[PDB]
Amino acid sequence: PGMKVINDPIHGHIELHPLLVRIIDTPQFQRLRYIKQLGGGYYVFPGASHNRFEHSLGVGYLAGCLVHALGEKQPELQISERDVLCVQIAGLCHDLGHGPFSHMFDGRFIPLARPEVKWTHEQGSVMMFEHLINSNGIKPVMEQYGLIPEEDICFIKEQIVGPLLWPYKGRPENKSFLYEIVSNKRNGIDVDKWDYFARDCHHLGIQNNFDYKRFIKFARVCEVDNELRICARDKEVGNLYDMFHTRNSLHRRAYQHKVGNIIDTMITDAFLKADDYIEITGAGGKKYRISTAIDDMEAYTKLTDNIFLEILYSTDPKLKDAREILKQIEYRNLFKYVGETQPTGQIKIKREDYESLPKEVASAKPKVLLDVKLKAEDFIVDVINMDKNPIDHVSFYCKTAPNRAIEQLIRVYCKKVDRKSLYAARQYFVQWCADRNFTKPQ
Amino acid sequence: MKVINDPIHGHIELHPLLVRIIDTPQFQRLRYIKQLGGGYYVFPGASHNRFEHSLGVGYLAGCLVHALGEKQPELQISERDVLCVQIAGLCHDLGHGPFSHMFDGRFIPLARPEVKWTHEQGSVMMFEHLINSNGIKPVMEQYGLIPEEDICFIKEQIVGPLLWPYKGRPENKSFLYEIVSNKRNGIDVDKWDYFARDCHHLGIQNNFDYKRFIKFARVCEVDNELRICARDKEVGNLYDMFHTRNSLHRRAYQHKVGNIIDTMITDAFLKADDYIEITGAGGKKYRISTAIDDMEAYTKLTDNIFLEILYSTDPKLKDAREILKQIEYRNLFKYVGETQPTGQIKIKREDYESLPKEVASAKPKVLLDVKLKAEDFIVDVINMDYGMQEKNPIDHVSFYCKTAPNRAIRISQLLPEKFAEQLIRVYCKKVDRKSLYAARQYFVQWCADRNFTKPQD
Amino acid sequence: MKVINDPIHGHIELHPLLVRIIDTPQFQRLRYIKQLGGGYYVFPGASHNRFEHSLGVGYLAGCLVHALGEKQPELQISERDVLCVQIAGLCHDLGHGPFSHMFDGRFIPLARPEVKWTHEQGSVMMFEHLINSNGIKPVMEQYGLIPEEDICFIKEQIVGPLDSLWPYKGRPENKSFLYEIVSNKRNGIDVDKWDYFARDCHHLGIQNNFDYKRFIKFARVCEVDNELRICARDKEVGNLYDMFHTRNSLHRRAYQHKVGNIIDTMITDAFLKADDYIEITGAGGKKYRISTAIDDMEAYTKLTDNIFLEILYSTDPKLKDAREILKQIEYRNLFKYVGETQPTGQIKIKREDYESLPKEVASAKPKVLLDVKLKAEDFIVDVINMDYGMQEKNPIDHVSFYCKTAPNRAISQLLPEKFAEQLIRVYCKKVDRKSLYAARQYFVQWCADRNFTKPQD
Amino acid sequence: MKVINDPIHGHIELHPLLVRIIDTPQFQRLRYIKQLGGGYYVFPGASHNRFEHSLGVGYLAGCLVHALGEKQPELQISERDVLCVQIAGLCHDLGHGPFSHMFDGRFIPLARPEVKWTHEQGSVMMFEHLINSNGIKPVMEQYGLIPEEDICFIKEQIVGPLEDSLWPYKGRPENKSFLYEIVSNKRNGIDVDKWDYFARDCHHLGIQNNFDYKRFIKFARVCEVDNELRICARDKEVGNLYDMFHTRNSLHRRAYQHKVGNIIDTMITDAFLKADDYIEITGAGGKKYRISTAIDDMEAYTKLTDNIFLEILYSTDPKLKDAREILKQIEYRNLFKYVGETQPTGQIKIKREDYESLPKEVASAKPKVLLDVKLKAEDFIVDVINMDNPIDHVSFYCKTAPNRAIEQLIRVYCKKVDRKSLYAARQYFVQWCADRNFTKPQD
Ligand SMILES: Nc1nc2c(ncn2[C@H]2CC[C@@H](COP(=O)(O)OP(=O)(O)OP(=O)(O)O)O2)c(=O)[nH]1
Ligand SMILES: Nc1nc2c(ncn2[C@H]2CC[C@@H](COP(=O)(O)OP(=O)(O)OP(=O)(O)O)O2)c(=O)[nH]1
Ligand SMILES: Nc1nc2c(ncn2[C@H]2CC[C@@H](COP(=O)(O)OP(=O)(O)OP(=O)(O)O)O2)c(=O)[nH]1
Ligand SMILES: Nc1nc2c(ncn2[C@H]2CC[C@@H](COP(=O)(O)OP(=O)(O)OP(=O)(O)O)O2)c(=O)[nH]1
Ligand SMILES: Nc1nc2c(ncn2[C@H]2CC[C@@H](COP(=O)(O)OP(=O)(O)OP(=O)(O)O)O2)c(=O)[nH]1
Ligand SMILES: Nc1nc2c(ncn2[C@H]2CC[C@@H](COP(=O)(O)OP(=O)(O)OP(=O)(O)O)O2)c(=O)[nH]1
Ligand SMILES: Nc1nc2c(ncn2[C@H]2CC[C@@H](COP(=O)(O)OP(=O)(O)OP(=O)(O)O)O2)c(=O)[nH]1
Ligand SMILES: Nc1nc2c(ncn2[C@H]2CC[C@@H](COP(=O)(O)OP(=O)(O)OP(=O)(O)O)O2)c(=O)[nH]1
Ligand SMILES: [Fe+3]
Ligand SMILES: [Fe+3]
Ligand SMILES: [Fe+3]
Ligand SMILES: [Fe+3]
Ligand SMILES: [Mg+2]
Ligand SMILES: [Mg+2]
Ligand SMILES: [Mg+2]
Ligand SMILES: [Mg+2]
Repeated sequence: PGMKVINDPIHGHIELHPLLVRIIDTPQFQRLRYIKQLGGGYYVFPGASHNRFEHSLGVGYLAGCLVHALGEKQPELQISERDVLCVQIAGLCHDLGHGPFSHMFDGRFIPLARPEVKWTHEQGSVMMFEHLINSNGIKPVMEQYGLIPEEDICFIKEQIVGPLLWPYKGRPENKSFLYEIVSNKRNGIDVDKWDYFARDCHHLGIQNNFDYKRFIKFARVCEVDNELRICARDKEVGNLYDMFHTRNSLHRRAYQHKVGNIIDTMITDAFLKADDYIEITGAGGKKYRISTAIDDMEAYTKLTDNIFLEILYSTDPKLKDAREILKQIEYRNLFKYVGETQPTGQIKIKREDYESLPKEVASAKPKVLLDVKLKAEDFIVDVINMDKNPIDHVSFYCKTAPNRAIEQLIRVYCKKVDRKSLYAARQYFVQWCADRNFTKPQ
Repeated sequence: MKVINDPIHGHIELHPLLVRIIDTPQFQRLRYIKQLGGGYYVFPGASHNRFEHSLGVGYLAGCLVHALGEKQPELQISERDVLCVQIAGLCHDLGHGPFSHMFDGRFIPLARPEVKWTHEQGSVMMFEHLINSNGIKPVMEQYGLIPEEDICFIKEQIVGPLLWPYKGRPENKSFLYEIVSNKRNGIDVDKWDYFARDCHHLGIQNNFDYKRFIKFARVCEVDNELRICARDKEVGNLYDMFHTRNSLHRRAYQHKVGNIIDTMITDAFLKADDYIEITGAGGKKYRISTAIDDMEAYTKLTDNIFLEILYSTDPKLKDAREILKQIEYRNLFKYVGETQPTGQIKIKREDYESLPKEVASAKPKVLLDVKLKAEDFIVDVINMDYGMQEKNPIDHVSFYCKTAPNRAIRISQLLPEKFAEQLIRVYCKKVDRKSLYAARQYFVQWCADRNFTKPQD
Repeated sequence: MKVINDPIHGHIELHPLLVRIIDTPQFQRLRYIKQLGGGYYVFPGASHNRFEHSLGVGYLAGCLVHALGEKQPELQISERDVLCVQIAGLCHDLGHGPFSHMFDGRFIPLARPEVKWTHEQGSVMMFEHLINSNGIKPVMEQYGLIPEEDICFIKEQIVGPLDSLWPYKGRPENKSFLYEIVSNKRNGIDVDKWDYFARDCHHLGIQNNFDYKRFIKFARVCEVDNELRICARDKEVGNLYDMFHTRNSLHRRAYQHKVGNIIDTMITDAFLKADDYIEITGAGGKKYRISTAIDDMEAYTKLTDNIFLEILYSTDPKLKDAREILKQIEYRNLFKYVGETQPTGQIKIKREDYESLPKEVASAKPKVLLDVKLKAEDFIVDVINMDYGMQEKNPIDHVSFYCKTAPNRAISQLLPEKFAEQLIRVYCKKVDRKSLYAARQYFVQWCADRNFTKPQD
Repeated sequence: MKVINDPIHGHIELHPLLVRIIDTPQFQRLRYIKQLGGGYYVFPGASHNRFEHSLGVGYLAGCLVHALGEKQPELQISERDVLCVQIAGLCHDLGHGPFSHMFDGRFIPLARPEVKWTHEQGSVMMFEHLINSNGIKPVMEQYGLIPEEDICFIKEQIVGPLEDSLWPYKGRPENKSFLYEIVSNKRNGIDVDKWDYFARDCHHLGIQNNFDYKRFIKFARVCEVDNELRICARDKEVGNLYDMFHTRNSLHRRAYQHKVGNIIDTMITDAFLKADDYIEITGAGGKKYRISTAIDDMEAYTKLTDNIFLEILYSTDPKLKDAREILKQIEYRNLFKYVGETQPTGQIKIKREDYESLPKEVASAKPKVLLDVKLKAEDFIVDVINMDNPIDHVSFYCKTAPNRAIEQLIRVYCKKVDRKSLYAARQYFVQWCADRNFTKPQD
């Protein structure tokens, strides 16, 4: 069986089964070369040039390592070569659905452009994966290696987006542990996070003391509360604490960076101003816009970070408004940071209300008379989401007896950089916080 | 003063003047040009761009001058000098085009053989455009720079002298010209960065330590010229440098599939060249091969042109697109063989275009079952350093003693052999079993009458 | 199967047999002896003991055989061999005494000039004492070792052969490369040095540019003049140059430290003054003294750095003279430094003459005669050897390299000059301005009369 | 001025006054006491001693005062202050006994339950003894120190206020309050002492340390917080502090709280107790003290170091046979076996005075199904491990507007290693937990 070997800066040599190679070499997979992992992060962190493509190879690699390690150590689990491939394909394809600049796309842009629509890149990954297998005739290739397509493709989608009393149609309840590999949000520990923790740390120059190889050699499937779940050896606990500290550090230092997130709302603002005028040719030659390409995977296949440059380089005076914001990024005249607040206890601010937020802020009236008035378009309101002692939700096992177990941050920016426009914005913002019952700004 | 965190160097502090230069459309362009060109399509970690490389070299440039200045106040290194050395480091790669070395090393030679073009020339041109467009000269004067001398100094550090040849600095500061680009012994801050950075991204170990070497550098008189010298105990570090360089050339820059892919991208650019319009100065329209003539058009020419071609519906570009679609589907030119010009004169850029027809015209002894025209051949010339003959860089490094600084130590089989090479590879665009068989002996016969080495089996 | 975490080597996995040997009074004894002896009284970070160094050498020893055995199966390296190399690594320093090299390099020579003793000899004796006392031989057999072949192999790996006939009884000549692992006296490259270079550096805060992991990765056993020997890959030459400079740095900065050595002679002076009065109970209940404790391993087992505090804390008025010298160390009233000389182009001083030396200094005739004169008891003469009883050799000569394309066959004033020196220093026990002036003149005359080099100012 | 090369801090410069203080039997003593005590028997890199740690803290304390005095000359920081903070840094651990925290944390409570003893108290006593014994007061005066003003300040920095809501410190006025936050800060637990041993313990244990103290010192400022002058961090140095706290948590989890490490420290303690009666240390006036009584006289205590371990191990004396055999069990690596772990239930802390009673409570527990072995109190070891988010108790300041701010673990070991003794000890232990209402031991 002919394997491709890929040298990876994080995992070293990655061997790829011919089936994975066929899936990798499609316009739909190669597309991920053109989407930055951290999006606007790159404009803060010069080392963060990495793309979704290499990350996905990693997740596919690690996904395989874990199933195979489990299968070798516990043959009773009945893990087939068919299972290993399906877990690897899920690992490979879990991010197919991301759009330009990754989380900026499904996390801010689509909510702003089309508030009524519900879209996640996970939903995209399932759609794009379906599009991928159909477009490139993957089903025969699967059958050749013993995969049964209607049976397994379902499994794969479920590993990505979740169940489409045992909710899963792709595998029976006795293999339930397989669903904990690629995406696990019970305890938020999975091969996806293992790759991007190590890979972001590598490109951001942040210290990562978590050893994922250790964790995989010692992973075991044990019965917990009637349920088969992946468990860690008890003395790997110190390792787990290192993982959680690495994750916290990536969030405070990188994902939540004040300038990083500012720049991402600027790229978003430019997309919104370009949305009317940009045409992406989809299936049947129909034309979609940036916000609608998610509706058709053929158009969406051509929607990547390139759209940034398409806007930047364009001559069309209709795109002038979009273009000048991107030029603002280039010249580094950025939105200025007004303040930060949290919603107290309560309910989370929701994506469908994102569009409404700047108008709420501008409609606040601070109690001292202010001689500057600011429109709602003068404001940017940025909703940043986060996800306890995390070690309690991890299940462990003892060596001597295995098979036995033992959040919203809200920032506001102003497009006006002169002092008393900025002074005004501050007053709007503190007042808005007061009457929406948010925490009082520093 | 801005601080930028970098995975190779850690914290890079930037003087306000540098920040002014960096925050321009001409510098930010380098975010959109991959360092290793087609390398990325082989090494998934090699997503890095010219931008971060440039910040790095500007930073290393600064570290080295500053280190010398503190250890040797007699050198009379001014703060004016250090900023100039930093800007040169920062701007040395400004002239790179889409996919870096693919552009000036193959594409331009194929498109416009008559023209002589290096990205270094581009960097000097682009640096001028950056300064004029963004009014940097007043900002230079503000910080104590004299624009007409210092701008010359900076350009000279990049492309060399435009009987002491340099107009930008006198002969007593000559050692400053050894920092950004050193052509004698190839030891400079530019290589230190991309050695460290490429290794970081390729997952190849770099055993050269630049911090050690910078700590111990001195300027000493050697053959009545001021030169940067290494202390004697650094000999081991320099050998590691020369070996890291070899690994990078052999494992990465010369990678067979990587270079095939660079010829596919180039083949795509050529087939797209007539029909693509880039808007330059005075609203004039330029092509990919022509964008080098105007810095305003060239500012808009980056790797993006690959995707512009790939996503395009225009049927005039269908041919360019079909090659780029081939790369995505991973049906690539197939590799015929490799040969070297031993004892003969190495192939020159102006002759690259002619090479495929020589191959198609070879006429092998046996009758062929399939005939191949030159459309079908790709001939790739791979140079370590183009237009440089072979030198042992260890010779041109001067060392100094603990007990006798300020004077060099007076001056093997374990070093890398080859420091400037020419490799000639041939690929065939037809992938069927008997077309390829044809291509091989066309190639073997082609080698024979140019008296190149007989391809190994 | 125990794993022990180490700050230099990370995780060290220990075969049960090694653990069994380690968990004995004779091995745990090494916890109580400082690696650098008096170095600690100058380098506060140098708290490390023989114990952790020995685990390291055991670890590195195992790493190298395994790397050789796995890459070159033709060498037929057995599990029996790997264990024996590990035991040798672990036990090579068993024989060190209180404050390490102070003990066999100075104290014993001064106490018993007649005796020829090395700590390596000690290691052989202590290893024998260890295996007998703790019933290791059955445990050896249990794991596939043949005790009187292997114990012999292990001892020979430590102390050497017990003309040009093959001297080793423990292993045949086709495995000869095994004897190059723990102790290599031809080129001074072995796992012992690797560990303490890295370990001493770590505690002294000195940078270690030698990477042993790399060297082990690339090591091969090849043909050299009839002879099977461990060889380095050609690209590792830079790493070996770094090893030699680190060694030179450690020797110059730490082992030859002025105060460090003054303090070790003070401790020795204390031991001598205490030697008559301290009984250590050995085998058969017989009583041994500090200097005779080397005669019986049961007594020697209880002889560690502890003897320093025993003397210091003692009430016995017999011990007051010894005690007072150790107390002067605490108060930092030390022997004062007179000067340094070398026996260049002369015959080097031998251990059996050490005691005679102060008498020679005190008997020199300095004159112009001075109003102060000194007895021999007022002088301390310190002989500092890089390698004792070893001729000056350049070690890169005697290292063989190999080429990739010829996997098996073997193929410098940028290097340290210095590989075997004798340094002779003189201290004076009297601290007044005029005695000190007198002692200098005695010393300068003594140098002249032995035709050693003239003391500097 | 002497320079000392140190593997953690690089070159450390020592003022002549400090050198005078260092070169005494009372300070040099710390060369003979392991930082991590029994830790060395688990972690071979942990050979470091109190001596080098104290130089470090003396060095860092100085770096911080000097950085403050220079960036804020309005703050009144004199050279007299800088020297006094350095001495406090230098001498803060003078009071540690054999194997450090084993001595004051377990041994002394077991030997003399009635006595209240901390090594910080020792440090103050030993420091007084150091200055008197060696004639340090004149030397202080040469360099501008006033001995009974300053000695008081130095002691206060170490043991805290000696003798409510008034300003408790006599050694410095309240406008110097920030000085008392440098060497020892109980309030928020961030000081030069921890910085040193976090970095030093990590270096010797091979644990990665991401906290950079040098940056933190560069950005430190004194600001007004609630009536009070206090040391503050620049606001986005918050990230550095999180790394410090992660290092602290890791060191407690991987090292200080290590199972075998602590077990061996109870074995050393058990040997000391059985040796206590018979060992004589000569104190002042030729008076003889015991291991446990040496804390009562600093001249005796001066000669009490890790050496006492070997004195026992090497002794021929048959009264010491019991002590010697325990230490021999350590050497042969036959160790007390781990029975279980529990935590006391809400609020209540087991107190040092009651430690002795704990093995007898356990042994007197009535496990309810009856078992074939009975165990004495001497068969049990009860080990109480005390813990020394945190960002809320740190005060920060803004760059643009500085001046203004923005449990217990209980383990049980059994000394008899035969299998069914262990089954028994387990049942004694689970039951003891039950009727003292501690958390139920995991299975
Ligand atoms: N100016 C600039 N900074 C960069 C770039 N890439 C990374 N950085 C680093 C430097 C600081 C950080 C962002 O700095 P900004 O220029 O956004 O500074 P700011 O915080 O918006 O403005 P200010 O510093 O005035 O508050 O990211 C770049 O291309 N230009
Ligand atoms: N700025 C921003 N960051 C986000 C958003 N959602 C998540 N992040 C941060 C938190 C984690 C990090 C990566 O997200 P995931 O944990 O989903 O990892 P991923 O591999 O990128 O996502 P997935 O595999 O689900 O596509 O990015 C968002 O909407 N906006
Ligand atoms: N197939 C493939 N390989 C990749 C990719 N990215 C990196 N690589 C690595 C693995 C193999 C190497 C390129 O080799 P190819 O797969 O093109 O193989 P080839 O030698 O050209 O043809 P073949 O092996 O089919 O005979 O680079 C990718 O997207 N697809
Ligand atoms: N594919 C390809 N690679 C090249 C060519 N010329 C050089 N290379 C390889 C060998 C070294 C590396 C570039 O080294 P340079 O010293 O030119 O460094 P650079 O930073 O890329 O360019 P600059 O000289 O402008 O700094 O890329 C070429 O024409 N084509
Ligand atoms: N004084 C002293 N120095 C130490 C100690 N530990 C390490 N050192 C370093 C500092 C200097 C070196 C020993 O130098 P000494 O002060 O003993 O000798 P010196 O340098 O000639 O000092 P001086 O000229 O004052 O006598 O070792 C210590 O405990 N006391
Ligand atoms: N002070 C002193 N230093 C010595 C003497 N002999 C050697 N040294 C220095 C030079 C090297 C360093 C260690 O020497 P070794 O190579 O013997 O190494 P070791 O590991 O200490 O002992 P062994 O050879 O038994 O392993 O100590 C001596 O007699 N006195
Ligand atoms: N045996 C032994 N282990 C050591 C030494 N130094 C460090 N270690 C490490 C290796 C294992 C770790 C724990 O010690 P042990 O394994 O002896 O104790 P344990 O693990 O509780 O005993 P066990 O697992 O055999 O019941 O300590 C040493 O000198 N001897
Ligand atoms: N075994 C044991 N460890 C302890 C005890 N108290 C604290 N520890 C651990 C946790 C932190 C580490 C050092 O604590 P300290 O903050 O006291 O630091 P120190 O330098 O050792 O002592 P000091 O407070 O006098 O400076 O030792 C104890 O009572 N027993
Ligand atoms: Fe992902
Ligand atoms: Fe460059
Ligand atoms: Fe050794
Ligand atoms: Fe302390
Ligand atoms: Mg291939
Ligand atoms: Mg900024
Ligand atoms: Mg164990
Ligand atoms: Mg001295």
